[PDB]
Amino acid sequence: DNKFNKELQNAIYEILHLPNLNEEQRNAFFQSLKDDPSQSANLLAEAKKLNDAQAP
Amino acid sequence: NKFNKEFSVAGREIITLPNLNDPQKKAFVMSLWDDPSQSANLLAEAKKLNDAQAPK
Repeated sequence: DNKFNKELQNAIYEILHLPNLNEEQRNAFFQSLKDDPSQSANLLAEAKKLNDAQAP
Repeated sequence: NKFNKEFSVAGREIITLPNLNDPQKKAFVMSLWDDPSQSANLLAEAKKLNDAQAPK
């Protein structure tokens, strides 16, 4: 099934857009995605929770 | 240092090309993700495409 690649591309693309991450946080999410791409939906939700809590 | 800097910088430059559409931005970002050493060629290609899709 395509859910795996589809979910991985979504996580990479959205984390790239999250405005309230810093570069070290963004790159840490990117490296986790490379290390375990099966976790991409959870990593996206971590990144988005984190991005929302860091909003101005 | 940063094992993801070349992807992160080029990906940020891809998505800000205002005349590319969403499927195009997504395809260059996934090419960079898989092949960050091609970042300068992929950016050149993305920029060429962007300016060919401007109204002028």
